[PDB]
Amino acid sequence: GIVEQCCTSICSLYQLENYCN
Amino acid sequence: GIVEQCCTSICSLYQLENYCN
Amino acid sequence: HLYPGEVCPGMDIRNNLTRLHELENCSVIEGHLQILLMFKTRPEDFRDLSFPKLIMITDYLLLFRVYGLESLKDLFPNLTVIRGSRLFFNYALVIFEMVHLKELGLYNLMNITRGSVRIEKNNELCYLATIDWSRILDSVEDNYIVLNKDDNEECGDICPGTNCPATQFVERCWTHSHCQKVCPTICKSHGCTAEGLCCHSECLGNCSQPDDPTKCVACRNFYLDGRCVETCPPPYYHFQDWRCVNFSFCQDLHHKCKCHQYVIHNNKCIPECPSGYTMNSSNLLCTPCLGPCPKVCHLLEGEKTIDSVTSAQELRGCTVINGSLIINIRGGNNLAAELEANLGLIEEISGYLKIRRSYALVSLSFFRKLRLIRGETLEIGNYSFYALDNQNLRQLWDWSKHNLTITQGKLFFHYNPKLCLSEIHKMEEVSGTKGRQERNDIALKTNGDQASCENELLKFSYIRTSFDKILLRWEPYWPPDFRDLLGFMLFYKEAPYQNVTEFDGQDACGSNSWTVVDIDPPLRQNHPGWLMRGLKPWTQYAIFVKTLVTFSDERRTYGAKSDIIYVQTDATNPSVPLDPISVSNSSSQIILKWKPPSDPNGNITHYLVFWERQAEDSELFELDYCYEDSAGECCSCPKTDSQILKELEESSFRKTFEDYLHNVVFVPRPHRPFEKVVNKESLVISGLRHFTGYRIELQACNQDTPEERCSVAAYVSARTMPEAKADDIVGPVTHEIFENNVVHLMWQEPKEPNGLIVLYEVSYRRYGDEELHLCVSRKHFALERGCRLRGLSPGNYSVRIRATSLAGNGSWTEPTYFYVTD
Amino acid sequence: HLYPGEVCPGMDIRNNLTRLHELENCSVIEGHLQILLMFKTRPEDFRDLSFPKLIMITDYLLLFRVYGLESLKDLFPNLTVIRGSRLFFNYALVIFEMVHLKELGLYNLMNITRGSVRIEKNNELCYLATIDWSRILDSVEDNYIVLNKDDNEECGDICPCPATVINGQFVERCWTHSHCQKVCPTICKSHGCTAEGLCCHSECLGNCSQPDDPTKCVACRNFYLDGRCVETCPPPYYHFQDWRCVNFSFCQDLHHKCKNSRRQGCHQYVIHNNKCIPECPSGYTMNSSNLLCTPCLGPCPKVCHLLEGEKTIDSVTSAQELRGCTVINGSLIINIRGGNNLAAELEANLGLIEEISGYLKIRRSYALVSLSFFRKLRLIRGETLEIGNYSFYALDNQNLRQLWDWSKHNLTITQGKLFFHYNPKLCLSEIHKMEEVSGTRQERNDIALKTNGDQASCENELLKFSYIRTSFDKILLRWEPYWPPDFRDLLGFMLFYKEAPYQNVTEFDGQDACGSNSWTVVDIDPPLRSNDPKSQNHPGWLMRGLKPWTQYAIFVKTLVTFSDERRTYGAKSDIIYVQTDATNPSVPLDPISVSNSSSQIILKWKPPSDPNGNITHYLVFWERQAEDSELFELDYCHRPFEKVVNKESLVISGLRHFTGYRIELQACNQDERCSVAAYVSARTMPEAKADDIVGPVTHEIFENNVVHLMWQEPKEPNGLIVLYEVSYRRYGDEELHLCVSRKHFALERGCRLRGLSPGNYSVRIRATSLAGNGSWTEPTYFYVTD
Amino acid sequence: QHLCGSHLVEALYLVCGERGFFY
Amino acid sequence: NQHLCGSHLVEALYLVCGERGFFYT
Repeated sequence: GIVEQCCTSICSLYQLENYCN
Repeated sequence: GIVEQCCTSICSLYQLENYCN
Repeated sequence: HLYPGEVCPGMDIRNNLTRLHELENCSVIEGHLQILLMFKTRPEDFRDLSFPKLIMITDYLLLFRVYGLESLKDLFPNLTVIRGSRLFFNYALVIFEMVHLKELGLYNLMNITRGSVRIEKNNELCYLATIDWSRILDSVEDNYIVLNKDDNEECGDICPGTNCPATQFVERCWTHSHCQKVCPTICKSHGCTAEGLCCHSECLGNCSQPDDPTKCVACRNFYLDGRCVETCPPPYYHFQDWRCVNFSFCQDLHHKCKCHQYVIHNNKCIPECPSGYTMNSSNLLCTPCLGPCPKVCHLLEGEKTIDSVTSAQELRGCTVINGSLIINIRGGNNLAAELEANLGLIEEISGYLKIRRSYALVSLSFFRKLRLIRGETLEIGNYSFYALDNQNLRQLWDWSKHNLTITQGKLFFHYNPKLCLSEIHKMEEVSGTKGRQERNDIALKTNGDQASCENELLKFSYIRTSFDKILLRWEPYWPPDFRDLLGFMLFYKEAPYQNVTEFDGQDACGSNSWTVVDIDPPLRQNHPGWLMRGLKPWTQYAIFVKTLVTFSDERRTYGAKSDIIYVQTDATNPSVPLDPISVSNSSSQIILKWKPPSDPNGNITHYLVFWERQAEDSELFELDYCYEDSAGECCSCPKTDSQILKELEESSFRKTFEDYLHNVVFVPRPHRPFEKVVNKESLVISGLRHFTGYRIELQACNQDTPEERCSVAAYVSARTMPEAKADDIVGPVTHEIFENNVVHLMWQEPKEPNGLIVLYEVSYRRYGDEELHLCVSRKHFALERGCRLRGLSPGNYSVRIRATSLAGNGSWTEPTYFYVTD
Repeated sequence: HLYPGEVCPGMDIRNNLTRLHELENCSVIEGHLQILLMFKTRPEDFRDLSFPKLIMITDYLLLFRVYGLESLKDLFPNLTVIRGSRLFFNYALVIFEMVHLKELGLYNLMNITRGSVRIEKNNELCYLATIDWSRILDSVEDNYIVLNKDDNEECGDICPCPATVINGQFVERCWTHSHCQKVCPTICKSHGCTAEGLCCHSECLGNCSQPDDPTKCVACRNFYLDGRCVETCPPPYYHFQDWRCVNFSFCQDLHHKCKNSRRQGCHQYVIHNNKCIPECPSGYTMNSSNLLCTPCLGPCPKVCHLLEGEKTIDSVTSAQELRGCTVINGSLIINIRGGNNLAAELEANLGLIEEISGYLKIRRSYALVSLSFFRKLRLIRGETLEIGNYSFYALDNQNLRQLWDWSKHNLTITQGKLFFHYNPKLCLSEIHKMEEVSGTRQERNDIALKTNGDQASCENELLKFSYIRTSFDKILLRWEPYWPPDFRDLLGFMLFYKEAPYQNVTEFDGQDACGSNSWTVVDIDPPLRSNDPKSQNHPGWLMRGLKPWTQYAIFVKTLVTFSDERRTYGAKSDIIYVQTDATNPSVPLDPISVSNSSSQIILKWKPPSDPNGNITHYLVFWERQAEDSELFELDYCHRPFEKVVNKESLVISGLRHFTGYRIELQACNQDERCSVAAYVSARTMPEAKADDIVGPVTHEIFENNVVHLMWQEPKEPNGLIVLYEVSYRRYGDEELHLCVSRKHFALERGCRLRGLSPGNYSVRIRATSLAGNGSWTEPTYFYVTD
Repeated sequence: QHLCGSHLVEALYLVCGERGFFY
Repeated sequence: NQHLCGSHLVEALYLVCGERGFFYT
């Protein structure tokens, strides 16, 4: 749930890098 | 033209900036 | 009589049949006494008995919904003098909403010094028109006996005699077994026994022996050792304006009940202390006090009720509360202001505090001095605080001015939908109830829901006022989420007042005085703003913005609320003088009158006006004849709330969709005459000519120092009155008589022009002959120097002459005789 | 033919798009298909694409973040129907954030079996008003075209076709510019039709190639078999998703493939209903020695474990996976955003289950008005409970106001409390019934009864007017009382009356609305006693101030305080339509009177202020008048009436010139209740040819020079002849005049001259009528003798 | 009341007075 | 800047990944 973690708090790059592999 | 939306209706500020330079 | 019983403190009678035999051993009542809300007791439960064991009460009386009472002699068959020092409703007697009662018990009560009588809101009560209010107290033009069912004398009343003294209504009475004491009206409040005269003469209410001052239960002048002297001599001091008592006695009076206490002040041994004086118990005298001081206040029996909007219980200055409090104010639709009307001068509540039906206020700023709670007296259910019906409350108190602490008490936070739980936890930590392990009844399934406490203000980034419009832009604002934004809500209305409210003028669909405009969210930038679409020039307006955003199921608000600004439109060219009229007043002078313009556009400096003379063409001379919340309806009412509900559901619908997708898609790692009229509606000119037309320009001006700005011009053409006599024939009428029937006539042009001259009427006649008229045209006269008679008849003819113009009409000049011969 | 291409399973594209090459071989895409997040394209990769394959689809289609797509023919030009078996968030297709679509390329889409249509964030699109969605959709649930600009006719929708009108549009129909919208009979859209419009065989769907032939259709409506869209498939070729025939070989093979794990998330293919399917419905046991579905031996509860013991439903995509189960192993949550009346499609999806191993929570109900979908729930075991130890939760219930029946359907909560909060549409009746049945009983457990039953009626009793009496300004009413077991709780009544032109009135009970739907309410006082059995207790009220000849809807509710009885909510009365009596049909307004000629007067008027009832005639009184025409001194030297039936004008004839008029106007609604007379006056112009001097003038010449004239006044004077302009004159000077007054004319029958000098005199006279005018009579000569 | 002619031009110059406008 | 969600989340992720194909298995 990327929208449940990045639309609740500003996601960092690790949390964005996560859904690329 | 513009008479359709402003002289015959309600023109707000955002749809008023499409006739500027 | 003679006060044969013991002095007791205040008391009350409520819900039982065992408490109806208490006052039978008390003769002086010091404190409050009330009978209210008896629903557990039934009609036949009550008993009837008469006892002469009560002569005085020192506080207000209140009857309220007493079911099953058949007489008022059961508990007050001897009460003669009633007065109080602590007020409730500001009245001394308060019969509010009593029913199932058909007769009173106060045929001895005729002394009323403090407080008035309030007979209102009484259903199924008889004997309210068999009482002489001029006898019990002062006349009825000072007592509100209205809003009842005895204003039309309902019910039949039998008074013995129809013993009863000389006087629905037949005679005066209070009970079927006892008659009212009646005497002349001039007594007023002096009371009387049944003698048809005031008891002694200047007693008050009643006296034991008529014609003796010694026995006056109360008189009109302070009673001292057997007299009713005007004032008390030292060392005695006044006492409720009915007694003289000295210091040692002023002390021993209150010391005997050890209730109410009395203290010497102003030569007044009454139960009061001036503003801000606490007691010292060595004598129970009034002693100075600084800071917050509750001074005198009655709180006996560990509790006090508040069932009025004004009373002398919380306005005395009693800040510290040592008792309990319960609010049951009847009527109205806002307990916010009802509560405020009683505790407006008290900023520190050391007692049982609660609030209901919160409305018109979103934050408490009237309890900014409360910093401690004693809790010595036990509260109902050991709870010192309750919360309920708080649906307009948005904020609690600050923690650097309040500093509250609780040493006894419990918290109950129920039904607080608008308040956010942060303030609730703040209550829990500052008050420190949870810090003492005391049991608290908390209900958060009903709290912290549909709440909002985020009030962030926004500012107008740019403003540009004009004389008929106002442009406004405000800084771009984004809530924690960019998607969560449904536009802005600019709210405005005209307001020259420096004090206006936003609640009246909206929240309805039939009227709207507070016009509302919406604005598209800003570019993701661009400053979101608003531009007026025409307004009255020279007017002041109130404007403010509130951000509208999508709300979640959790009902959390990230809104923003800009403040109100006072922007005043500018002036414009004046309007024309209403109703301009130019009418002649003489033949040489015409006048002009008008009314101020329709739109003044601020202060007026002068009126621009011009005038010129109009002449007459010469051709005229050469021609001959020979729901709603505000006044009116709206033009901007808002959309229906169901529409909002649905658009909101669709918004959140697309949102849920977007999130569902984001989830399933991603997976982590494995010149002309002129005049100036300065502020006047009149105009006068002179030096004009009889029957002459004049045209006059007219305008209105409001500023002339840096420019000439004035209303558009107007014109009126009027002509001064005509001079009718100015057309009489003048000039020597010379006759040239011949013997051949030829007479050369010579009359001169009328004195004044009088405008166009149509012709000259020559009436040459004879007496015994037909009359011969001649129309002398312009050409004829101008060429003949009058006229000539071609052919005539013999005899002395006569010719009356009258020139014809149209300025009114002339008169026939003297008939000029010419003897024609042939 | 029908299916020339290969079959391709569903696929997703979040990588380069060369993958679409597969659409040149396989004419179908089994299951879903998604193209999304294509951030590396420009318009050089979408101007070289065209696929001759893709004729059928079964699930939703995803279009998202596509760069350089200018038409919808760059992916598939020949698609004709989507089975819509599964719906992606209730939408059979979604176009989200399209930055390059300017027109529509596809031209063969004739039918969507299932789903809704959502269009959004396409502000440069064209051709969206010539697609005739009605003829294209037979599963119309909700059309969603928002966040666009083509709604404003960015292009005008003009294109070079039938050009019919079924949408209230007139722009010529076309898919792109030339390709035309296919129009066929409404009975030939569930049976298919060709590209020309020829109807097709009953065994086909959408488009066809040849009319009335299954052999050359496009979409086999029933099934596809050996090249022909046959009605049904012989059992050996089991039915397959009702679109084809499948041999046992395929089924058994898939069964064996799953039976050995070399497949993930697979289900061994068995045959139920003579239809191969990966699993048997609830009530059937798996036959792994026959590869079939068999009746259950003994009881067969299907405890299908949900995802971590919880399953939220907010789309049909989540409700269509609860088949073949009997116990919900886990908790459930329901929420509905938008839409209305969707429960109809949830009863079957929820009527298989009979047990729930978790909680059940409901928020933002927006499509459920009553609970009828479950009729089998009888035991909530609650293996997974709510936070707070609850077995049920309700929140923000606006559309829901009812539950199931409780005399045929029962339930017993074994554990967990009953959370009933912020539900003002839910009658307390059901709340108490289930609180007693389910138990842990009476009184709210944690239930906010204060917020239940607030915006919807919950009254279980009614009232009925015992007496009625109408007037034209009053309406006396009396209805039957309603009493709670407590007699001090009666808070009086609430009389709700509104105006009704025609019956379009329904009872209001707390609905969300504001404006002109509010009823005129008046309070009926509450009893001031505990009730008296010595007389009646019937409530009543005398309305007064009613408008004459008007009908009003009237009913009355009861205000009661909750009592020990659990059915005490008040009582509602029925809407009576009471018309008021008529009065005179209003005083007549605006009397108008104007002459059309000298003999024709015209009278017209505007309709009366308020004709109560119906006008059957306009009674009009009339009379003649006379203009003032008399004066002597001046220096010179019952009455007729008429009626008109529904008319606003009345012509009168037979009136002469120079005559006044008196007019009275009344309006009668009956043949008398008639309005009061109106007062207006008018006159008719005079005649200028009736006042000319008539007859001769005698020049009586004697030797005494006395010409005694003789003349007479006109044949019909107007006003009065105030004078006589006898203008004779001795030649040699201007015209001479003489003031022949009334008395002189009457006495001398004209005028008598005296002392006339010799000479020929010419005399011409004009009648000096006060009204009208005469003419200069013959200027005859007479030579007064010397 | 609508914004055309004088109304329109004034509103235009207000919202856009620092970079021009066109009718 | 606001919360990374909706289209903003995708634009912020494309700055990180989306040039070697989006991860899906």
